[PDB]
Amino acid sequence: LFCEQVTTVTNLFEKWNDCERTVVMYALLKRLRYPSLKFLQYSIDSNLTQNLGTSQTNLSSVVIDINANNPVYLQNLLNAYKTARKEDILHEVLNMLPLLKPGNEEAKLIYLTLIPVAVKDTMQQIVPTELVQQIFSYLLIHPAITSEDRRSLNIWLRHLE
Amino acid sequence: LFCEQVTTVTNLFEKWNDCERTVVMYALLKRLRYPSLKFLQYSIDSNLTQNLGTSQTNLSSVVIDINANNPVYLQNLLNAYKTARKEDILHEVLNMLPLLKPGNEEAKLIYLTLIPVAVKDTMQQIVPTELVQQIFSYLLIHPAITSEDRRSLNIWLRHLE
Amino acid sequence: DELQQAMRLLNAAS
Amino acid sequence: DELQQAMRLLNAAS
Repeated sequence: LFCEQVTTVTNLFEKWNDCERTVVMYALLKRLRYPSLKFLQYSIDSNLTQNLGTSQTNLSSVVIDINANNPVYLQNLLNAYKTARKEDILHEVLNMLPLLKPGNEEAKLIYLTLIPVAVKDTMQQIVPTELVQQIFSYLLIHPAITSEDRRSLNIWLRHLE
Repeated sequence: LFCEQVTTVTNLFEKWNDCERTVVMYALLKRLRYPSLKFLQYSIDSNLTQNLGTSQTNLSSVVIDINANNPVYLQNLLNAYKTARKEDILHEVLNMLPLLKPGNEEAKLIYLTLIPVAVKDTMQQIVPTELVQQIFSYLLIHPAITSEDRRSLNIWLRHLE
Repeated sequence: DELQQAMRLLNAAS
Repeated sequence: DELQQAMRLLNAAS
């Protein structure tokens, strides 16, 4: 019965995109006890070292991390969104947002300056609404995003619901 | 729909024990990309901070974390197992093993010194079979256990498969 | 509360 | 795989 329940769950998971996988994994962590969270912390520290030890995924992983936390990269991207490439830049933001480090205020500020522009763009149908809904989903549960940040973003969420 | 496939996974999860949930969570972490792992690393940190800031768990978490990595405490539990309270001691070992920190060789050795005795006792039916299988489950995927340790342990796994 | 909010946005896109 | 080995033991233990 167990190996089967696990095969069901595993299949439903692989039918999910990264944002759905990350949000669900976040919710399941809230159903774990301390010893389990510590095991998973040490486990990720192996899987993360694993990625950064194999060409297949090392460079891409190191780069998206620095880019997602580098105000110079992020500001240059915001200046290019306003103009065009909105859908591709929004995809880059969605790919980078999960790596925003708690305490990185400079980087967080640029992310929160772009979200308003993007919600307005989704209302004028300039950009797909699905992308912005996934960005706000991360923002709602993000360890780097404060309760204040959320209240200031509430005006733009209503439109997305 | 998503809220329906998520609800299915959450239901099967709450039908799992702590070992079962932690092992599946380790499997699911393997179906994730770097950004997601990093997001979860920050999320586990928030959950761990919250768990340690409430009386419903703070003392219970600090003590189990220290005990699990304390060679003196573990040596005394081993000394106490050989004689009696084997079942109770194995439950304690099963609850502490997830907290064993990678690099703590002093504690790992004591752990790897009890499993053989626990395996021999299951083959005489002195102790339950499921408990030792649960402990072995962790040892096979534990970020603290080396491939070299797993080789030395295979001689005991067969008796459990 | 924000978790359920997110689950809805993700299901809306569903 | 060691993870597969672990699910088998966990299977038996249920």
